[PDB]
Amino acid sequence: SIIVFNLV
Amino acid sequence: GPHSLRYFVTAVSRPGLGEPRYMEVGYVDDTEFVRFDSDAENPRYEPRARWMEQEGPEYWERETQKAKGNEQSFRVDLRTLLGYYNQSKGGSHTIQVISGCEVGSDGRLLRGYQQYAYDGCDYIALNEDLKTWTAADMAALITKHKWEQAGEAERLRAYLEGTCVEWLRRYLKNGNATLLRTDSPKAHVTHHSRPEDKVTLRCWALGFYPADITLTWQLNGEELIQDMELVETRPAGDGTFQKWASVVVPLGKEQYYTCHVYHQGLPEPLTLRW
Amino acid sequence: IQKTPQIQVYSRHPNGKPNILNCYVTQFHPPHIEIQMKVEMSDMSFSKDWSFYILAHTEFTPTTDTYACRVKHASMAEPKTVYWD
Repeated sequence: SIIVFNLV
Repeated sequence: GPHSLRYFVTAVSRPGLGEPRYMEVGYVDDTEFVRFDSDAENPRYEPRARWMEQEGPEYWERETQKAKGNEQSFRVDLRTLLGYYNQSKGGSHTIQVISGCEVGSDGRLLRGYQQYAYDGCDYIALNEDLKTWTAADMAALITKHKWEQAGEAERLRAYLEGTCVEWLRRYLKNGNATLLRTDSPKAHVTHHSRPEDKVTLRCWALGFYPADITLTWQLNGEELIQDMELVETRPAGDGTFQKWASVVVPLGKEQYYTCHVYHQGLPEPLTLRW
Repeated sequence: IQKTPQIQVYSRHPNGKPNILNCYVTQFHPPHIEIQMKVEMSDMSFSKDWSFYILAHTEFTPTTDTYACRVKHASMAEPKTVYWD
């Protein structure tokens, strides 16, 4: 299960 | 041994040709087991190994929804990066991410990864301490300062020490019988006469798995450390891999040469001789 | 910032043998790339050095007739054509 990503 | 769960993400913008293309690909011990791709009929998370079909509809439904959120998020990163680097808004650009963990035999985290690249080059990465970041330039420093203020490292550390290794253990239980599958190589030597009065011996290794292979040519007990042509190990396109090493020898002297094949499938390494 | 693709075209087995032909392209960037010899295209991936790679396969059955693959890609001014062996 991949992590939810934040914005750069 | 050790095991890993790693996700390779790609977002590539297509100015004028529509929304950027987005994909997530999952690896267990470097073998693709899930894949998401925005450019399919109905973009869905898909199993990429038969043993992932043991998950029920909830799993695919959650990962598909999660992927659509990440997709929308990487469409913004592309616009953000173009602004940071103050680049022209006409070209295609890429973001890549490597994200996941490696665990030792006790099932505990050995390394975590949170690697961003912009346009093929290092952008920001999470250091090994799982607390601090390495920015590759000054654009990446805006991200660093923002992610320090958001507590992003702490959020990643929790994910990589908890969620990630727990899913890896889940995946290992279903796939272990398949991922430890080993296929030994099939070796033979070919012969190709050339001008003038020398010949190309080419040592082949076929149908082996995993791709980890080592091939040597030798004259009376010495590794002909060059030169001797080597081919990048390649997929045959069916789960097995290929590779050959060739050496040029004087005419008539072929039998003095031996080829050696080293692969975990073989009890004893192979020695072959024309 | 663009990387020239490495190419390997090659039989999955070694004149009448109903074989598949694979075109293995590595170490390229950006990921847009054009490959042809019907030809099925595997799904693209990339590797820890950030460089992309793919496999292009289509069935065939050979004999003096020639075979190759042409690879168009922005790293090269002109498409690269690589003949079988």
